[PDB]
Amino acid sequence: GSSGSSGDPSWTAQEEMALLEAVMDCGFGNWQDVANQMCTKTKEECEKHYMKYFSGPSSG
Repeated sequence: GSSGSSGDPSWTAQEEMALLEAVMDCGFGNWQDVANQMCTKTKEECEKHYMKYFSGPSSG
């Protein structure tokens, strides 16, 4: 029950949405394909970050 209200001094609002879209457009594990719209960062960061907030206990 959350849209995605949480900024970051590193990532941006666009990156967040882009991360999901790619994750749903391509699929999980395809850090490579996802890097397409996430190019803004390293496929490695797109993963850790994802599991950070999305796959996290509390907003963060």
